[PDB]
Amino acid sequence: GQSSQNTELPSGLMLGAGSKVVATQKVHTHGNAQTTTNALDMMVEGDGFFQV
Amino acid sequence: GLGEIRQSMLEASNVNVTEELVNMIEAQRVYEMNSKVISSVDKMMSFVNQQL
Amino acid sequence: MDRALFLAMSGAKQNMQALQLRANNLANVSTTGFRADLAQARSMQAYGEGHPSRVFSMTERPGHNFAQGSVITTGRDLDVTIEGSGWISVLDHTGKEGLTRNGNLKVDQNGMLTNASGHLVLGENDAPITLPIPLSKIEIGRDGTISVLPQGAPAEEFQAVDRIKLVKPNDQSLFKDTNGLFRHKTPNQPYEADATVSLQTGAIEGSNVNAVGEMTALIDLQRQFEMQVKMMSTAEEMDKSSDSLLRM
Amino acid sequence: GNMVAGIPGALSNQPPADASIPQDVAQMKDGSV
Amino acid sequence: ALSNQPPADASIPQDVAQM
Amino acid sequence: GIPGALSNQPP
Amino acid sequence: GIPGALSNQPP
Amino acid sequence: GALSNQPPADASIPQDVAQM
Amino acid sequence: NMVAGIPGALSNQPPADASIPQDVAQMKDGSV
Amino acid sequence: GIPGALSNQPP
Repeated sequence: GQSSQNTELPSGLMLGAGSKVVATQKVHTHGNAQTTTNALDMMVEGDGFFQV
Repeated sequence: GLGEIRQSMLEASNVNVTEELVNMIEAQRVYEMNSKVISSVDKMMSFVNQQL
Repeated sequence: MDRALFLAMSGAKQNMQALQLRANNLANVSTTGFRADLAQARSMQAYGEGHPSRVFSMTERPGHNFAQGSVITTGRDLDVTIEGSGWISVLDHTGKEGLTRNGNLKVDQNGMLTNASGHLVLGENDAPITLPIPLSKIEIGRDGTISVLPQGAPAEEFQAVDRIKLVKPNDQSLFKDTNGLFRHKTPNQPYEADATVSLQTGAIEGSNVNAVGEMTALIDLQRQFEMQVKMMSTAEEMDKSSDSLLRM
Repeated sequence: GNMVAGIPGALSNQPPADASIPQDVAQMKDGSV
Repeated sequence: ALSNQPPADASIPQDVAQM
Repeated sequence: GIPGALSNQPP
Repeated sequence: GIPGALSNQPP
Repeated sequence: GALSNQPPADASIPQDVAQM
Repeated sequence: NMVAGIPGALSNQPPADASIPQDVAQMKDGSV
Repeated sequence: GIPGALSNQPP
């Protein structure tokens, strides 16, 4: 496994094994506001989560 | 530092309908480019056992 | 039988190896901070007795495409991309420093600042950057400065906690390791933190693979591969014909 | 017992940078063993 | 061309310097 | 002697 | 024998 | 070839060498 | 003591294939 | 006879 030996020469040739999806990252940015006339639907402005 | 509760309001989804369409364009092209490599390798292997 | 069978087989086999190298670049078109690998051939002659007629060729990776990648605007505070030439110092699972360009940073529960691949990001102290746990606003500066806002603090309590270690060494003195991290070819050489490299925060740098360039080299590899295979077929055809000398 | 040895065919006729033959077997080509 | 001394093995190095 | 022939010995 | 020789018997 | 005085055994091709 | 079996393709396969009747497979052992 | 050899007359 001497990769740094002659990495630019034919003896040091390295081949990749492909690609993969490491993660499906969530982007918790703040969404827009929907002003409703219902008296029981509510929004958290900023950091926080409702607990059920 | 917690968020404030706003009554009669709702938080819309933060998805960007234009990000997904641009992401679809690149992902579709990369999907087709890798298919050609698979097709290319298939014909090269087919050539060897048809010629030799 | 003629030794041109193996002289042509070696060329055909090496063309496949270059094909594998190019196929990896196309699989990693959408990868973040991915530097496309180069592929070429070297003519190595069989020096010795006889006529100088047998020359072999083996594929090699002379370098990488260090051009600026495709910058993706994500509008995320923890997304940074290097402006022009530069690197981000990270340590892998083993604990060895390596240069990466994956600016897709994240914060775990303990507060350590890692990237999308899980590599710890180094700082001015040359230790992994650790932030206070209860954060409320994280902003990355232009020069790698990390300024945080403690949870519940007013907007005027903005202070810097750490600085991203940006390194700008000679590109031709770097080699990609087995895990995608660029390191120095000469071992035990420190990575000096450069004060010129700038980070364009709010964006992520994609790969620099030239897709059309990969395809137009694929079609060349196919033709050269198939010509050498025909040489293998004409080598055995000659041997079959010459087999009639002893027949009587 | 002064013999010469090695893998015949395609493996040996590649240039030595390929490193396909085991080193122990490749060193029995000069008459050793 | 029958000689009395076995021919030397051909060499195919990556660099002629390290030969 | 073919003027300018290649040789078969490491340069 | 050959140092890397393979055996024809079950391991 | 190498003539022996006892018949050679039949080769065994097991799917798992433990079950032999 | 005859040695018997199916000649050719069926015999020259691993026993895991199991394409030979068990009675015929016994005959090759050397008992009939 | 073979244990399971086909006959040559109608079954």
